Amino acid sequence: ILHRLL
Amino acid sequence: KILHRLLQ
Amino acid sequence: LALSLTADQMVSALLDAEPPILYSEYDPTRPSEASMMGLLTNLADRELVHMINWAKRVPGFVDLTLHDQVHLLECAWLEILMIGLVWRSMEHPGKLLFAPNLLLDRNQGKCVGMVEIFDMLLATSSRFRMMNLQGEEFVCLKSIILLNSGVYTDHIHRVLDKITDTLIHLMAKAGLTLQQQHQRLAQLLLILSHIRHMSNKGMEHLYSMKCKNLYGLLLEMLDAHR
Amino acid sequence: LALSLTADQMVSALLDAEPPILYSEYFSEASMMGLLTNLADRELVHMINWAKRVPGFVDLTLHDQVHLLECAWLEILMIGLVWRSMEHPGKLLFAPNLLLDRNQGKCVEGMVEIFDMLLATSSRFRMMNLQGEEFVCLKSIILLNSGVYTKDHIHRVLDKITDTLIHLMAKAGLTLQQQHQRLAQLLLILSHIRHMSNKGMEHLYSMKCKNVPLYGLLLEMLDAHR
Repeated sequence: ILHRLL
Repeated sequence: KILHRLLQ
Repeated sequence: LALSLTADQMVSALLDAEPPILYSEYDPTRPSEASMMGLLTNLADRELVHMINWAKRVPGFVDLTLHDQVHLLECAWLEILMIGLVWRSMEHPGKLLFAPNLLLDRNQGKCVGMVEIFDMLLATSSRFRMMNLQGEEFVCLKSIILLNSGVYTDHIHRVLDKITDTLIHLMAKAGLTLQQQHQRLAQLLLILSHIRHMSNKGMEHLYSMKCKNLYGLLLEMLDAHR
Repeated sequence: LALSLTADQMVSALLDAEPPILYSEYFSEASMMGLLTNLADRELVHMINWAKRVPGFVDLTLHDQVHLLECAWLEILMIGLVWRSMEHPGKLLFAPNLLLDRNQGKCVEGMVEIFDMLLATSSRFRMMNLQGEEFVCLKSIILLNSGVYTKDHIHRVLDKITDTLIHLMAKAGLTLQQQHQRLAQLLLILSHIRHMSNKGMEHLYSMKCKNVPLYGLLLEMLDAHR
C-alpha cells in the first residue's frame, strides 16, 4: 500500500 | 537498591 | 537539485510542503477505550496519506529509489506524526491537540496504558515551549527525522548536512552568537533522541492494541516494525 | 563546579574517568548469553563509578543520579562496545578475548538484528574518524540527556559539553561549516543508539522470560525500564 501511494 | 549502594 | 538550494530556499520549500491540520470525527455527545482509540487511529490513518505526499516534497527525497523511500518512511512514520502532534500542542500547556476539535489532557489518556506515552509527549511539548521553538526550525527537524531515522538500518548525508546549514542560518538570522547557534543546534537535535524513544514505546503500545482487539495503511506501517 | 571548567579540563576529566576494558571468562545460546550477561554485570559496576566522575553528575541529587543511570545504562554499554569495535570492522569486540562475528550472533535468537545495527554504528564511527575525545563527550551526553525529559543544571552541563565538542573540532582544523555539520552528524547517531537500546531492552526482558538467569545489578537495571 505504501509502495502503491508513493 | 544495589544501585543506591554503589552510588553511596 | 536539492544540493543547489540556498538556506532561504530550503526554508521556503519546506514551509510550502507542510501538510494540512485534520479534524477528527470527535462527537462530544458520544461518551470508550475502543472509540477513543478508534478516533485516534482514524485520524492517524488520514494523516499517513498527507505525510506520504509531504515526504515527496522534502528536498532530496524523490532522488531515492522506491525501496529506500519505502524504508525511510517505514522507520520514521510514528516519529513524524509525534513531532507534528507535539508542535501543534506547544501553546496548550498540559494538553495534546490531536485535532482542533480534540484537545485531551492526561486524565483522558487513562481511558486507554497510554498515559505513559501522553506524559512523554507533554514533556516534549514543554521542552519545545521553554526553548521557544520556531516554525522554521520545526520543519527542518521534521525533515531530519524522515532522512535520518532509517539511514543506518550518502546522498542522504549530503542533504542532511544542507539542513544543518539551514538551521544554523535560521539561528544567525535570529540574532544568536556563534556559541549560542551551536548550543541551540545540540539541544534541538538532542530532543530527537527522545522522539525516537517515544516512537519505540508507542509502537509497542500500538502492537498490543491490535493483538487484543486497525486499518490498512496504519496496520501496514505498524507491521513494518515486526 | 563543572561549569567553571575550561574545554581542555573537561576533556581531561572525562578521559581520566574512563572505565577499564574487561575480560570475558576464558557456543550454544545459553553459554554465549551467560558470557555476555556476566560481562555486562561487571561492566555495570565500573559504569556507575565512571558516572560519579563525570563533571556535574555528583552535583545532582541521589534519586536524579538513579533516574539518569536507569534510563541510560544500555545505551552507555552499547556505545562503549561500539567504540572498542571500531578497529575490527566486521566484528564486535565484547572483551579482548571475545571478538565475535555476525555469524556467531545467530547462536542466539533475536540477536542477529541487534548485532547488525551495532556493526552499522561502529562502521559509521569508523568512517567519521571518531576520536577518543569526541567519544568521551558523546558518552557523557547520553548519560545526562537520555532521561532528562522524564534540570536547568543538567541543561547547563550539556551546553558545556557541546562547547567542548566544538572546541575539539576547532583544535583539529575543521572549518566553521564542518564543525556544525560534524556536531549534527554526531548527535543524530545518538538517536540510532537510543533505538538499539530499545530493541536491546525488549530482547533482554524476553530472555528473562525464558531461562540465562538474570540476577543482581543487571536484573535491577533491566526492571527499572518496567
